[PDB]
Amino acid sequence: KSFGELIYTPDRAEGEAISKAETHTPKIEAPEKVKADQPFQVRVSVGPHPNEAAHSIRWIELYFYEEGRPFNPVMLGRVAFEPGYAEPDVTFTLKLKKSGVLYAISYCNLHGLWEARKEIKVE
Amino acid sequence: KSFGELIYTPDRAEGEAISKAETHTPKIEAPEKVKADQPFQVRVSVGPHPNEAAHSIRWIELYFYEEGRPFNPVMLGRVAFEPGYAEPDVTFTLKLKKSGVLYAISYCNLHGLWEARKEIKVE
Amino acid sequence: KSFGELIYTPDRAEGEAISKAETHTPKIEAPEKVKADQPFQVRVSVGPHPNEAAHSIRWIELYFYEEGRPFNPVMLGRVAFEPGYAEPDVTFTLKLKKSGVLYAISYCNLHGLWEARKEIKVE
Amino acid sequence: KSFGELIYTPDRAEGEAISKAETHTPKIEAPEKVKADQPFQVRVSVGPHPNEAAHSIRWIELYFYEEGRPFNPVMLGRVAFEPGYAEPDVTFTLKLKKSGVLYAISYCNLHGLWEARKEIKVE
Ligand SMILES: [Fe+3]
Ligand SMILES: [Fe+3]
Ligand SMILES: [Fe+3]
Ligand SMILES: [Fe+3]
Repeated sequence: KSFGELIYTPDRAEGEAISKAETHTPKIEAPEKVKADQPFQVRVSVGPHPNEAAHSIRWIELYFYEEGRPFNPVMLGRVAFEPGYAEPDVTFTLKLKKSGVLYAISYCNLHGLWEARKEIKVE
Repeated sequence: KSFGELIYTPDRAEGEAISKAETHTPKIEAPEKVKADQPFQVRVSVGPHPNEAAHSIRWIELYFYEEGRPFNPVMLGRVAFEPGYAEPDVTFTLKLKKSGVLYAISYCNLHGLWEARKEIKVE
Repeated sequence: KSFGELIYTPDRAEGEAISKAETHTPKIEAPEKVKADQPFQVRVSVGPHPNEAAHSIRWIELYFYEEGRPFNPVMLGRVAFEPGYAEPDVTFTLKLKKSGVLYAISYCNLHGLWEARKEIKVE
Repeated sequence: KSFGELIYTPDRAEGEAISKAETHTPKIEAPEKVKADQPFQVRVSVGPHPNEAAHSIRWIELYFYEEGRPFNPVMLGRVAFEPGYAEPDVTFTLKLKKSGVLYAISYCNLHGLWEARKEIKVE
């Protein structure tokens, strides 16, 4: 198996048995359209999910596929959360110059890597 | 010199020459009082400051001194920002059980480590 | 595109034009066979590749697919390197209980995410 | 209290009661003298110390005070370890241009931040 194959895509996440008990797939909130170079908020959150030393969303990575860039993706940010203190809920502020796709990857110490994605238009 | 001594405290930050050109000391926004186990937002931001490959706030660490805990501090979260895409501005969601002090530490690739602190009461 | 698809697999890495100029695919050095619970070294390195503020291997993530684990992978470690000071070369010390596959993912600020993988037998 | 004051210095570490049970102060192995721009290894390790989900050295940060640099320190690298899989033992490869002081900061989820320091001469 390739590393990429191991990641739970949002289409496959829906049919997982664990998903009946808890949610790992990130929710990405962001404007569908933004102006170039103008700051906007992106909120990423995972839940409901346990948040304890033995089981929690340890971190979230935010990436961006920039349309037309010769190589992709760009990592935009990464946030790590202390189990039992910080909820897996973060807001970033970004500025973009070109349209593309935002990817949020969450990591659970028990349940692996889960992906969310969201198109964003820059005009 | 100890490592701790190298960090720019908010009282010393005020008199630094670089501070006339740009701000490194984090701003922490958080309720003065919260209820135990109830989620609340903490916003940490640094600015105005350059945000480019050659010079940016690379990351922010959020720590907590918990009054009465036998050892301190607890790291609550850490966020890294891609230069030129992500602004050094983050919102966390926390739950606390005991009163203490929030510390935000920012890192600039040119200008080092800068500290902000803020008391928080849990009742 | 899924996030997983974006990652440069070691089979695809070979035919990339950029690979004629520089190497992004991690080299993983690790024993083929180890004893359960006994510490061993894993060395991960990327090169030759530029190492400057404007272009460097920013970090490496080490993951493990554990055969028989209900969910995968487990993140084993992550290391970030200061451009121009630290070379993208790290040695970890691990203990494993079960056989599986080590994955090393490198990130270049210009050229994206590149994967290496290596089987490890635990007896 | 300032954030810097909270960090356990190597002189204070010696007299801590917890230090009779386990070691948090990093050991830094590095040449006393190196040539400018020539790669060398720095090994940082913490132990003996528990390594489990509930209690482990979560990460190590490596910093450098560069003599003559207008601001300090520079972060050289940071490594995070999965509890129960990775031992808190890392080797970095560095290149330096100027003399200074290496600082290693370890973090324990129960016992806080502990400092080690080591002079390095560049000739
Ligand atoms: Fe989970
Ligand atoms: Fe600065
Ligand atoms: Fe590259
Ligand atoms: Fe400890």
